Amino acid sequence: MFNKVIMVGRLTRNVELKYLPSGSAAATIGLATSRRFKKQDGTLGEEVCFIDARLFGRTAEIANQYLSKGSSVLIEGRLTYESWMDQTGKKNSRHTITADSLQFMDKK
Amino acid sequence: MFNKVIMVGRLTRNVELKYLPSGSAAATIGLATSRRFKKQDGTLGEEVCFIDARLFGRTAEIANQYLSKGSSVLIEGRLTYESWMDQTGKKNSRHTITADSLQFMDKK
Amino acid sequence: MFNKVIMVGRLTRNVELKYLPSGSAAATIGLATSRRFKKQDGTLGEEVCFIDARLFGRTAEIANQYLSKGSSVLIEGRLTYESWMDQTGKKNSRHTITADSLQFM
Amino acid sequence: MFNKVIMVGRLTRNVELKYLPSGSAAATIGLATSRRFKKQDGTLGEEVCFIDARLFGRTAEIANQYLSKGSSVLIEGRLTYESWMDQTGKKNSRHTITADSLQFM
DNA sequence: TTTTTTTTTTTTTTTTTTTTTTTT
DNA sequence: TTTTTTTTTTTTTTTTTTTTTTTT
Repeated sequence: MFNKVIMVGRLTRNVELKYLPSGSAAATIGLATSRRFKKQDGTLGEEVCFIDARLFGRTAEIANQYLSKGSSVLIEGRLTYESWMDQTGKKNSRHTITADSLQFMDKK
Repeated sequence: MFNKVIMVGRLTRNVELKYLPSGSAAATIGLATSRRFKKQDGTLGEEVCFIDARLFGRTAEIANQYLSKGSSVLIEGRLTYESWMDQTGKKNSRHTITADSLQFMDKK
Repeated sequence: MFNKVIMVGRLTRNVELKYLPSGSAAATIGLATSRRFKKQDGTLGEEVCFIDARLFGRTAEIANQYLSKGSSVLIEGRLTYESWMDQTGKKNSRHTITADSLQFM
Repeated sequence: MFNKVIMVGRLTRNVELKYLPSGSAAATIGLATSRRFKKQDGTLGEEVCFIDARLFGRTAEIANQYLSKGSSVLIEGRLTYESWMDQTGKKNSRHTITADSLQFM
């Protein structure tokens, strides 16, 4: 089933690069994407979407090398549903974006 | 900032159509989108993304009239970050998709 | 069948706007969007896709009041295959983008 | 500049595959994707966009082994503007889609 | 297949063409 | 601008064309 996400945002923190026990690079970036919209009066408003994106392999390292907090970037990937047991034994779930590619937007 | 979601999925429940105190129609649908992928062995796996989509106005009613539990549909919209205080006074947040359009996929 | 196009490009000429009998606007814009690829035997390349986009209603109006040659815009829409005949009966064809929306940066 | 195309279409002819000097595959497919619009003065209309897509590497191979005239597929890629000259020097142009990926239903 | 927590302009219709070195 | 909780096939390169009535 087709699952596609395309978002332009800026990092809310520096990218955190790690290696998984397996050897694969992994990274998670925090994105903030804002939208403007007119209120039924004439007021202009804003919604800010905060969301984490998962990176793996070469993509994770590319992100760690070229992006930093505040960086602007276009991310392309899929929507992800994470479901797991925390160390307390409590069921927990999460929605993240698993990114396939990044389009750097810092150069102006 | 560009914020786009395009997902094909099936409803996990019947669409729940309501009117907001303002008069606007609103509806929320539960989607399930599954992905298949090969495991580093040769096993084929699956991830299932469960996610809610918000509909408003004519879109909400269109959904309520033509879609039901198990229905296949293509949704196009944006990623949304919901943040609010529950009736207990506790901070709560959520990621949903706010849908702009629906492409029906039940007719075969 | 799903048909989506999302592209960022600069206008290659000014907006051309007319009005239909119904009264709704209809404009056409010329776009240019480039891609860099330092992928080749050795060095860096550049490809530019030139293409026209059809605009309708209030979108065509917004394009007409705010865009001009050189402007950068993001458009969403679908791919369109246009065909017709010459005054000499020679049938012609063409691909364009029919935009649903516009976002200017 | 961002350049995205996502389209579902049926193949209008069989897959045409060759191999480049490097050894990687390169195929071309003809697509047709239709849109319904019961929007007009009164009744229902239908438009079909015909367009060719360029495939490379293993994607071209998968297209060659599993697709044929009539097959339905979802392709992702970008819009491409191709140009060249006649043997008589007449310069030609063309729009195609260069696919990054393929998904067959 | 992979872990586990606030960044910094608007929203069916007709027509028939030549141009504004950050990774991948 | 808007509420508040498990559905049912694979993943820089060259070439130069005519076809497989669910809403919007």
